Amino acid sequence: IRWTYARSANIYPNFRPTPKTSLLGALFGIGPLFFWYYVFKTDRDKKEKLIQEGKLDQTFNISY
Amino acid sequence: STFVAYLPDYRMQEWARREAERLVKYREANGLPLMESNCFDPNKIQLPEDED
Amino acid sequence: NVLQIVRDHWVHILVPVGFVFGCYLDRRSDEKLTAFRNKSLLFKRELRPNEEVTWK
Amino acid sequence: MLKIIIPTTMLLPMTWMSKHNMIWINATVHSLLISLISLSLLNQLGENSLNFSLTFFSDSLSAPLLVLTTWLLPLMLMASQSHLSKETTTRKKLYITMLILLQLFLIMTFTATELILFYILFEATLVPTLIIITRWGNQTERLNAGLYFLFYTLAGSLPLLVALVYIQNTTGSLNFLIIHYWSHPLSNSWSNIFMWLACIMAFMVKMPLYGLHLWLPKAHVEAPIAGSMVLAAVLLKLGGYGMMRITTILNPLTNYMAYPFLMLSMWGMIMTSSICLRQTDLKSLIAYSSVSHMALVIVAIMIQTPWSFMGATALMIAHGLTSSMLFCLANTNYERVHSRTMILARGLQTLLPLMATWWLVASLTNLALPPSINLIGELFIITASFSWSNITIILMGMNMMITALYSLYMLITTQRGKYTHHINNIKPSFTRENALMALHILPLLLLTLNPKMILGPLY
Amino acid sequence: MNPFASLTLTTLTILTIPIMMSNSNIYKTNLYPNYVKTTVSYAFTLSLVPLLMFMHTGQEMIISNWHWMTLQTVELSLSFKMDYFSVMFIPVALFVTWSIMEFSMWYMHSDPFINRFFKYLLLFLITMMILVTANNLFQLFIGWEGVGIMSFLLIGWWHGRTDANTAALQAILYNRIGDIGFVLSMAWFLTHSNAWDLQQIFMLNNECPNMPLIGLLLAAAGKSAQFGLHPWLPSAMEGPTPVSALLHSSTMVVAGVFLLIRFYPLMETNKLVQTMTLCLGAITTLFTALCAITQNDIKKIVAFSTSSQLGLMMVTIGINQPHLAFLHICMHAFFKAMLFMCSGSIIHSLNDEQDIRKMGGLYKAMPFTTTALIIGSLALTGMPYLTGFYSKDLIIEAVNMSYTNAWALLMTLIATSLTAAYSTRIIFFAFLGKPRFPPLVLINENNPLLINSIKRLLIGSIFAGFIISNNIPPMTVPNTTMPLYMKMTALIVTIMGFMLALELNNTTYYLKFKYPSQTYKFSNMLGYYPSIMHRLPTYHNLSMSQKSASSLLDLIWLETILPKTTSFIQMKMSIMVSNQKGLIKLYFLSFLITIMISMTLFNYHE
Amino acid sequence: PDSWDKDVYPEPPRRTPAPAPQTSLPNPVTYLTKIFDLLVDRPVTLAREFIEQQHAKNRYYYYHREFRRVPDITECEEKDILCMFEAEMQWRRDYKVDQEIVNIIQERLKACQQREGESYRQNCAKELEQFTQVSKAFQDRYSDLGAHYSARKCLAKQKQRMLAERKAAKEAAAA
Amino acid sequence: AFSAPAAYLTHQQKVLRLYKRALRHLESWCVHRDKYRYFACLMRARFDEHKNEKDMVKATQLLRQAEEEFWYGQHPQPYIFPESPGGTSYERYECYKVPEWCLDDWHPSEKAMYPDYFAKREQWKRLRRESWEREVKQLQEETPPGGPRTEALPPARKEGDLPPLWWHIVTRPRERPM
Ligand SMILES: CCCCCCCCCCCCCCCCC[C@@H](O)O[C@H](CO[C@H](O)CCCCCCCCCCCCCCC)COP(=O)(O)OCC[N+](C)(C)C
Ligand SMILES: CCCCCCCCCCCCCCCCC[C@@H](O)O[C@H](CO[C@H](O)CCCCCCCCCCCCCCC)COP(=O)(O)OCC[N+](C)(C)C
Ligand SMILES: CCCCCCCC/C=C/CCCCCCCC(=O)OC[C@H](COP(=O)(O)OCCN)OC(=O)CCCCCCC/C=C/CCCCCCCC
Ligand SMILES: CCCCCCCC/C=C\CCCCCCCC(=O)O[C@H](COC(=O)CCCCCCC/C=C/CCCCCCCC)COP(=O)(O)OCCN
Repeated sequence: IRWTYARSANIYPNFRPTPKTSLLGALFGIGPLFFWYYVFKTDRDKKEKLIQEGKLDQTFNISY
Repeated sequence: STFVAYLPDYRMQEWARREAERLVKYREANGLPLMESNCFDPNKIQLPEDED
Repeated sequence: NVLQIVRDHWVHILVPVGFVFGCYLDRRSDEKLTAFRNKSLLFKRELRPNEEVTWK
Repeated sequence: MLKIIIPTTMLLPMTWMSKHNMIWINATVHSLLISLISLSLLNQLGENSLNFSLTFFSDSLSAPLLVLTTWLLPLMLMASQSHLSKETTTRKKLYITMLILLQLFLIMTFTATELILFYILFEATLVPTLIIITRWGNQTERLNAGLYFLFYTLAGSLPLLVALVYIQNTTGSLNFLIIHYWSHPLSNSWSNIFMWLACIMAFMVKMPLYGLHLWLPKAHVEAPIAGSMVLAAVLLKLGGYGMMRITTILNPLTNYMAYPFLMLSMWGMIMTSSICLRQTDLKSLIAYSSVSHMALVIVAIMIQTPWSFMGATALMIAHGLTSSMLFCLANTNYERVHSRTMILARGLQTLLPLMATWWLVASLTNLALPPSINLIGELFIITASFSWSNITIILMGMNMMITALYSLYMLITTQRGKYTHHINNIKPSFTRENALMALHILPLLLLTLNPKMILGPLY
Repeated sequence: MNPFASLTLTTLTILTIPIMMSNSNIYKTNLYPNYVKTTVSYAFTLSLVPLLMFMHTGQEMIISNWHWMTLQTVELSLSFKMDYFSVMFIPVALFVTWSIMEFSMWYMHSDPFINRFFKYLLLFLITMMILVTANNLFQLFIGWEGVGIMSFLLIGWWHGRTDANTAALQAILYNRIGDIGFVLSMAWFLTHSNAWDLQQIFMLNNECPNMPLIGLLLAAAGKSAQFGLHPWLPSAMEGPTPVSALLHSSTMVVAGVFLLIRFYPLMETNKLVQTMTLCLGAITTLFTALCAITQNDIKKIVAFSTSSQLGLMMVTIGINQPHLAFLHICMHAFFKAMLFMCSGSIIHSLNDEQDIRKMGGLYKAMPFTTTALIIGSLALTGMPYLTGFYSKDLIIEAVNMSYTNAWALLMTLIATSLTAAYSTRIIFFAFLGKPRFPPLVLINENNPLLINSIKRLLIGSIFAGFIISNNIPPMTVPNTTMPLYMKMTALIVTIMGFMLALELNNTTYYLKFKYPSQTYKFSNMLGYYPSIMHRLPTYHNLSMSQKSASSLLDLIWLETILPKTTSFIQMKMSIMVSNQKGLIKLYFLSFLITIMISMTLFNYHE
Repeated sequence: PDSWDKDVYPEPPRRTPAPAPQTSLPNPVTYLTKIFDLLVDRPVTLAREFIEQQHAKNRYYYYHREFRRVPDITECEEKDILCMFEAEMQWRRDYKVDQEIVNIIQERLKACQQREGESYRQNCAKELEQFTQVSKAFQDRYSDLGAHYSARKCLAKQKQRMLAERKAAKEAAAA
Repeated sequence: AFSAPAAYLTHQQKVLRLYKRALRHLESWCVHRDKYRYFACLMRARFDEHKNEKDMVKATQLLRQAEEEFWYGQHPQPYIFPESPGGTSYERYECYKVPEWCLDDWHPSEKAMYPDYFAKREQWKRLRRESWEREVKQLQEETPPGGPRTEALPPARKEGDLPPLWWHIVTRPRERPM
């Protein structure tokens, strides 16, 4: 019971906003979101401006 | 489950298949294109007259 | 014999009766939306020699 | 739609005028009968929805959701009557009344023709759920859970109310047919951006979107078994249904307003699946799994393709059945040993073999084994996402792996190994529990034979 | 109507009948295993007929019997491809399963759930038939995941043993990684070729790009346990020996290779993926062979032999010899299943002992097992005019005479020597010398089930190569002209392996002791791949899953930002608003302030 | 058989050779074929004969539904909801029929690839070209509409394409 | 497995355990019986060389460097008995071990079969119920005030007493329970 309580309910009462806690939170929280936004936005911009050029090999691509 | 298995074809897929069969027969019996890139008649469209 | 068993099982008519009443009210609701009955360009038809309405 | 609705209402006085020892029998019988009658909404025209009247209509999107609701009610009654045995007659009737009112609100919400009525019923579902959680919840933590469930939901839904009345002032109607036929593009302006957000955030918090999901572990874990069943099977799907309806007035803005929600949903898919790997509570694990599945549904709705909408419908239905089954399975063991900790009872396959079979089948549908409809939905969504961008496969691929991992982890931890020596009160499985599991599972398997029924309007 | 379709479908249909009878009275009796065995033997003898039809006229067919669902422009149907691969692999798999079920009736006699075990074996066979005969990718995925789950359930048979549960989950994990690539291939093929069936995919892909082929390669690497995803096959030796004999040695393991063979028309149009397939295969065969020669558990040695032969199948797919690769799959099934059954008879006779260091002189004590294992070892090493010879000697000949990566060729030859060496180790250690097992001798191989099953696979391992090779049309332009040294390369390499392994084994009788070489420690601990890759990624993933995802984000920061901030702010504002002292002087003074403000910042503004 | 139209589902004249035995050995395939015939194909045929005898006694038919041609979305004015409704239903039915046309062409392509064996790359070129033409047309009409598609969006797509084509032809005429 | 452990191992116990481990790993290296027998006698001799050392410090350093040698020269894959904690049959039959209390949940129709077994089981249950209180009292008698110090349990000492805490030791399932 002590183990499960410490692993779930006792965690927030013992939290302090610290340089380490804040920096780790920002990193592991919003870093990946912006990484993936950059990746997907870049890929889709490439693909769209490639379609505008008439250059993508879209034959047979009826289903989407 | 039986009732759902024997539900009548209200989604009209058999009808659609027979309709496509009629259309394909008529269209390659006459040498016409199987499908036209225009869904609607271009004679019923009135584009804006000047483009520049 | 049937008096008290009716008095203790009469609740088994409520939901079937509600079902029947709901079917009736659905038909009455249909009876209010007949403004285009046999009037659509796709299904407008000539009545048979004896029929009165194309759907009820 | 009246034929389905009146009998459901009838269920109310039928249970209030029943003898003290016949409430469960009566409610179960007539709930099953109502479910059978509802089964007749699956006949769909094709080109358009069935419009019964000005107020109600049924769709191919709608028909599967209604059948699932009506089918879930008798299962909730079977699951409840065990832990409610000590309760007084009046309080048992009140509990059943809560469940009936919830079913009634849900049926109406799915079939309402216009948004204001949809909003009112979609919000009315909050009261019975809150009462169930806070009055019949086992733990002290239920009160906090109730507050979290209420406030997260209202903070999203009130801007939706403002947006809806504004939209009817500018357009003249909120009827869904008129809304669809007279649709016009949304310009790219700050006003339209905030209208988009106010139209979307309520359904986002209902799903829940990752980061706005904290209410769900609380509420789903602290609720009684029937509360958890209806919260996971049906109430999460209100967000998906509402989003699928509302995104018709939002084009072409969705093209770029969807980016942050897609990022959140994909990364949080990975996040909640990883969280399931280190969970000490067994209900907590099933809740987070639900979150991971609904993230997939959010992606499918945001990318706005026919294949993604089909996959979203199939996944909503399949998740509703599987998640309810998993909650019931966990509750049986909880009833035995009175603790939610996953490592407390081990090696249960040695003591309860048929329940171990139910566990295996539920775990296999949770990881989307072919050709179950869970995999049908997931595969359709993954294909649509691939078309949207080929890099989504990496995230989708990773999620599939982590899901298999935690599903089989739960199975192995609870069923395999050796039994805890000290616990000696694990009695044989009751017929009620086995029948409850079968009535969850048989419908899912049956659905594989006829996939189109749960596919939706796009099909 | 033509018989060919009816018989090919009945072959798979009758296999489901003992599963339907699972809830019946027969299951509760002791007659169920014999019943399942008899059903499988009847299925084999029935599948023999379509094979004759194909071998006579080359008959092939596809059957789209049931329409499942249609999504706008895509139609999904239950369809079966009954080409050369299906009609040749079905009787082989049924024959091996028949032998292994007759063997199981003896090996698993005291198991209290032998009926369930037989049911499980049958379930695997059905899903493998589904995998092999599938005509579209969805049905093939069904068979794929089905054999995956049956593997999971059969590896963790003894579910009270923790290592069995670990090995079962490991198989699932490695397979999932492979599945990722399978799903990638499916998605590409639908959004580009607008179909999932083989016919449309072949028509519309005359120049197949890299992405779908690399997906298929990832899937095959996962399913066939290649060097990235190899460790699950040796650890799957946790299952009962019949499971190892059928599922992990001769049937389920070749699915990845079979997937690459099903798509060879697309792979012959891409040299990059061919190079990748060849290189992956070459490293895998050499590495597995290297790990095998220092193992002391007999099942581990045979499992590493299986991994090495799968690598060889992948290299022969890489040199654009799909038909040749398929032939090896059929040839290797016979003698590798027989090798596993021989190891099982040994293990059962020696009181469930698997370490070869406690197996002494069995060459005389177990004469029939010895004969069978010697013949299987000679077939594995490519002895002339044997089943192994047609399949492996042709593969070495084709790898020698093609425009191929030089490192891959060298690794293939070294692995061909390694094969001879490990085979030598098993025979020398297990059958020669003096007894090293406990003194209560329970050795007894006089059971007709064991003898009959092993004799059946023995006749197979002796004659099937010749018969099959002479009864099929030639799909390969044969290598007729090569230098004599090149021709004898497989033989020269094999004899070298024989001699050197036998020398280094004879030197262990000497009364001299030295500590182990670092190369030995590398070979024995499997290159330290499971020591590192099973601890570092797992630790880091589980640690981040608790510390960052669960605690730092859910329990702390997502709590802090939205709900806790709201509570704190409203609590502060409530305390500020409601804590008035109740003095009218103070309230009235504020009223004056309010009145002044309104008549200035509101009354001056109109 | 005659049940389906052989013009929509064509197949070549089905040339098969005659058996030319070269050995005294008996062919086990033909003996197995006689056995199969007289054990399987005759009882099945008799059962079917009885079933169709019972079918002929009670013969009833169903009729394919025919739909008039109503005005399309181009000749509906902007806020007329009834014309818009009928035009949208007609457009949806046409979309369904076009999906089925593409399905028929794909069935032809698949049947050809299977039938032609090792010679499919040359012997199925007409089927491939036919599919290419149909696929191009279907793609122009419905691709990128998205879910929530409609006749108005299909019309807007067509008009955008027509504008681009007209402007391209006009600047080609100045060349 | 059966004996209560002690707070620590003596130097002598450590030395004997290292002797056994070295012998087993040497047997793993020396497969054949004669060669192992030779090198095991050489091992015993090298072990006896320092048998009668009186300086505890140097004996400890000998043990330490011997352990270092064993670790560098151990077999990476030593032989394990099949049912030992690393064996291939270690926990193979744990899925067949069912606790005896499950027999009380059997249906009366199941207990109709096997009447004699269940009569004798009722006798055993009577015995346990009538011994429990004496067991508890005896354990309270023989135990120091500051709680027990080791995991050792006393035997029975009176006429019809049973050794305290015997039920779950006597009623083990079996080691081949099916
Ligand atoms: C434990 C013992 C096990 C061993 C015993 C096993 C016994 C055999 C089991 C295997 C049986 C296999 C049967 C395979 C299916 C054959 C029939 C199948 O084809 O019917 C399907 C149809 O299945 C039904 O559609 C299933 C409908 C779903 C049932 C729902 C039940 C009621 C609802 C319950 C609550 C649901 C909650 C969720 C709602 C969304 C598809 O039919 P279809 O190919 O077209 O038919 C063509 C000809 N028709 C159309 C004229 C008939
Ligand atoms: C934890 C989970 C919470 C739920 C997630 C909610 C997600 C909400 C995020 C909304 C998505 C984007 C919002 C608006 C789209 C673009 C935003 C803006 O940055 O883009 C540029 C806008 O330029 C500048 O960036 C102006 C905006 C900068 C001021 C906003 C402050 C952002 C700081 C982040 C605060 C976090 C907000 C969420 C609170 C929790 C585009 O340049 P421009 O073409 O000129 O403007 C387009 C609009 N026009 C056409 C009318 C002119
Ligand atoms: C491509 C997408 C995926 C790529 C892989 C990303 C990293 C995957 C990390 C997985 C994290 C899972 C954490 C939880 C796992 C459960 C715990 C667990 O399994 O414990 C480890 C368990 C026990 O160890 P044993 O040695 O078997 O024990 C025997 C003695 N008792 O073993 C395992 O299952 C660990 C498996 C981890 C695999 C990670 C390494 C795989 C790397 C593959 C890269 C190469 C790909 C192949 C390329 C092929 C060519 C195209
Ligand atoms: C459980 C947590 C959920 C939180 C959800 C909060 C976000 C909800 C979405 C935004 C809420 C307010 C939107 C307003 C409702 C739409 C009405 C509308 O569209 O009218 C706009 C008006 O737009 C506005 O005025 C909106 C301005 C914002 C005022 C309130 C700010 C509250 C915070 C805004 C950012 C938060 C929204 C996203 C947060 C998501 C949750 C984390 C245009 O009308 P006109 O005035 O006539 O302009 C054209 C004619 N001149």
